Amino acid sequence: TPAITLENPDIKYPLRLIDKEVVNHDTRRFRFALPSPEHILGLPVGQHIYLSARIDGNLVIRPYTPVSSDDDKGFVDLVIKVYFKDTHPKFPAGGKMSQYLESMKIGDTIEFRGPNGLLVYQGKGKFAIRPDKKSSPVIKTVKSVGMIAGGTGITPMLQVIRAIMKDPDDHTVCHLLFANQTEKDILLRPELEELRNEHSARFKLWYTVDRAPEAWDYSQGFVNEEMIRDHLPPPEEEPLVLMCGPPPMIQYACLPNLERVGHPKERCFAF
Ligand SMILES: Cc1cc2nc3c(=O)[nH]c(=O)nc-3n(C[C@H](O)[C@H](O)[C@H](O)COP(=O)(O)OP(=O)(O)OC[C@H]3O[C@@H](n4cnc5c(N)ncnc54)[C@H](O)[C@@H]3O)c2cc1C
Repeated sequence: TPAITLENPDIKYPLRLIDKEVVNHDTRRFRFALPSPEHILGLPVGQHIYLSARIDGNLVIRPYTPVSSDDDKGFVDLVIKVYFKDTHPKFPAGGKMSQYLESMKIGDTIEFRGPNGLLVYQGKGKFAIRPDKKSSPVIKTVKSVGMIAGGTGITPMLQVIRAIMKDPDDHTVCHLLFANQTEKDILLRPELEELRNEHSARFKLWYTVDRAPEAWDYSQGFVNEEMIRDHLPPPEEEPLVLMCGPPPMIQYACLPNLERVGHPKERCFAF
């Protein structure tokens, strides 16, 4: 089996930026070389890495979920939204790590660490979820999984979706509700729709956008009760519901509406 990059979560591994690609107006794909062309990252499905750097004199550490997998040898791909300065009146300085990444030249390095996270997908509907960092995982096996993602929150979902569809004996059905500001902000749409086309029995896909185009067949607005009722499995199926998005999306749009529909807190997990 392949050499593993992340052997110890307490250790930092400097990886070299080798390629970069524009995804949309504010988002890019960054490809980093692993320690050798035959290495894999070593990242259990459901977990993430952290990038860290000293940026303008302060320590900055942020979590990312690669869009690559442990089937990929020799590289790791991150899809990252850049929060530019001088753009948002509420955040004139923009974002620290994302702008740092955007400023990197091919050949520059940045430290990776991992794997981390309370949730690990063990395949065939089986999730190992620690209540917190000091407790044993609770092993929950479900027939279906609800997923609510906003913006870059798609990456933890996509990692799980891909892991499932890869295994023809994994009968778990994923229902994704993916929220973004506008149509052009729907990250990884071609990948998601390719998955839908190939795995429609196991992958249900729905979008909402804050602001919708004229020709729009999906939903519009923040996540609401109707969207959760119509686009996630019903509470009676006892699915796990995973969420990843901006804090107010989780707090105000997801949780109260999950409760209205009848999904218990015990079934819900926020990345
Ligand atoms: C499990 C997990 C996986 C993640 N995976 C990814 C991923 O694959 N790709 C990815 O890009 N991110 C991912 N994130 C988010 C990531 O960790 C950071 O939060 C993000 O990159 C921003 O960090 P920052 O240092 O650049 O910005 P920060 O300095 O921390 O400040 C940014 C925050 O302030 C606000 N802000 C600042 N500038 C602007 C602006 N111009 N417009 C709008 N809002 C602004 C935003 O709320 C933003 O979140 C993931 C998070 C988690 C928890």
